[PDB]
Amino acid sequence: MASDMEEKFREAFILFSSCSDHIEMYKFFELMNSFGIILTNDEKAALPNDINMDYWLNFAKKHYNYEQPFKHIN
Repeated sequence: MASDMEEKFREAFILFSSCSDHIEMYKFFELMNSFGIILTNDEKAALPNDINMDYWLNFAKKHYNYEQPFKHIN
């Protein structure tokens, strides 16, 4: 379920941010490739300059892991 998956996102978030509920923007993209979530140019332009746990969870809800299963040659 989403909440159970949310727990994993939260734990990873804390690992990357090391502390607080906010993640550095440079440390943010590496957080997502770890789950297989890719950020498009349009989305990067749309994300708030300060990202917290909730935004990560929700953004992760949206991508989940179905962007393109077995995405090859890219």
